[PDB]
Amino acid sequence: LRISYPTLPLIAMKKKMRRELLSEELRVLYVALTRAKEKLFLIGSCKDHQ
Amino acid sequence: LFEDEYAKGEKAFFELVDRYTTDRHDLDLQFLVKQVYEYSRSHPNPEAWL
Amino acid sequence: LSITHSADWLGMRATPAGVLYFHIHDPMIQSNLPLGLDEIEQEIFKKFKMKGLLLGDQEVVRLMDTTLQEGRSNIINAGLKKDGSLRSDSAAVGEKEFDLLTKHVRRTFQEAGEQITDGRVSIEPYKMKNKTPCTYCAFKSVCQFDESLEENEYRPLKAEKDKTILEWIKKE
Amino acid sequence: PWAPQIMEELRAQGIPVYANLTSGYFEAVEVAVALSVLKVIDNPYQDIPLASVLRSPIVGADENELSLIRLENKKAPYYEAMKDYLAAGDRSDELYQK
DNA sequence: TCTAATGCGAGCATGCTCGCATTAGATTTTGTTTTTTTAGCGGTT
Ligand code: SF4
Repeated sequence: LRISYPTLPLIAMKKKMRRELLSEELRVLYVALTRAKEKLFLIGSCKDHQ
Repeated sequence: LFEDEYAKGEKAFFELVDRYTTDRHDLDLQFLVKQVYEYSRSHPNPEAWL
Repeated sequence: LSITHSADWLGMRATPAGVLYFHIHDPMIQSNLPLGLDEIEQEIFKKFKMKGLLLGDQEVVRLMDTTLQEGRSNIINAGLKKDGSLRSDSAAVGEKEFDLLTKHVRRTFQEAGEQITDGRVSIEPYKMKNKTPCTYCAFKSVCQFDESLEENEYRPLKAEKDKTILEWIKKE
Repeated sequence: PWAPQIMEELRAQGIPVYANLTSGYFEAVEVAVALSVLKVIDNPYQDIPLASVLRSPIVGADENELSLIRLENKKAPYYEAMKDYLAAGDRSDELYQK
C-alpha cells in the first residue's frame, strides 16, 4: 500500500525515551559542574541575546 | 545469514525485508539486526528478552 | 543547446519553457490521517512533483499541468491563484532571467576551459553550507590537502539567496 | 566534534592542550601517505595510492613531472607509465633519478 | 527528520485571524579491556 504510521507503543516509547534521555543529560551536567574545585566557567552560544 | 534467508526465500522473510529496508538495498535491515542483538545482550537472558 | 539549435534542428525557433528534475524512486507515505486507496495513490503521486526552474506564464504552467485550475500543482512546483496570476511561491523566473543564467553558463565554460589550457591545477576546495567536494573525492591522498598547513585553505562559497545571485549575474 | 578546532585556537593563543581522541587517524596526511606506500608495495596497480606516494615528499615529483609520467603512456595504468618513463628516460634527468 | 517561515483565501468583526499546506532549513554522541612459565648448540656427516 506504500503507507506507514507510528503505532501506539512506538509513540509511548518515543515519549518515554525523550524523558529518560533528558534526565540523563541533566546528570551529565551535574557531573560536569561538580567536577570543579574552585572555578567554574560556562560558555554557550546563541543567535540573539534579547 | 542474509544470503541463506534469501536463498530459502520464505514469504515471512520478504515481508520483513520489505518493511525495514529502502527501495534499492537492504543495509538498514542489517543495521537493525545488529542493533537489536546488541541491545538484547544487556539482559542476563538475551533470548528470553527477545 | 536545445533553444539555440531549435530552429535548425526540427523546424522553428523556440522559447525556454523550463528545466525540470524527475526524482526516480519508490516513495513511502508517512501519514497520520487514515487514507483511502485513492488518497494514498494521490499522495504517492504528489511525491513525484518535479523541482527545477520555470518561465512565469499562465500559458507555460497550464501547459505543464493541464489539470491545474486553481491552487497548487502536484506535477510542477508552481501554482495558479483565484485571480489567475502565477503565485509567488512558484519556482519560475522571467525570460530575461533565463537568458541571464544561460549566458552566464557559457561565461563559466569559456573561463574554465581557458584556465584548464593555461595549466591551472591548483588545490582550491570550496566550502558552501558546510559542504565540500573533498568528501566525495577519491584524490584526497594525492592532493594531501592540509588546512593547518598555511596557504592551504577552503574557498568560502556563500549560500546566497537566489534573488541576489540574479543581481550579481546582472552586474556581471 | 568541537574539540579539534578548539585545540587549534588555544595553540594559536599559545596554551598547551591535550585531548584523548578516538577518531581522525586516517585523515592525517602522513598516515594517508604511509598507508599509500604500503598499498603500493602490496599492488602497484592502484593509480591513486601510487600518485599519492609520487607527489609526497617521499619522492617529490611535481605536477609537471607527474603529467610527464602520464605522457609516456596514456591508456595504461599509472604504474606502467612510470615503468615506461624509466625505460625511455636518460640518467641525466632529475625526474628519472627520483 | 521536526521545527519554522511563507502564502493565500475563507469566515468574521473593508481590514484580521486562522486554517492549512507546504517547503525549506539546518542542525547533528557519549564508551571501558590481557596473558599466554617450564633449563642455548653439538664436535663426527
Ligand atoms: S580532495 Fe584534494 S583534490 Fe579532491 S577536492 Fe578536496 S582538495 Fe581538491
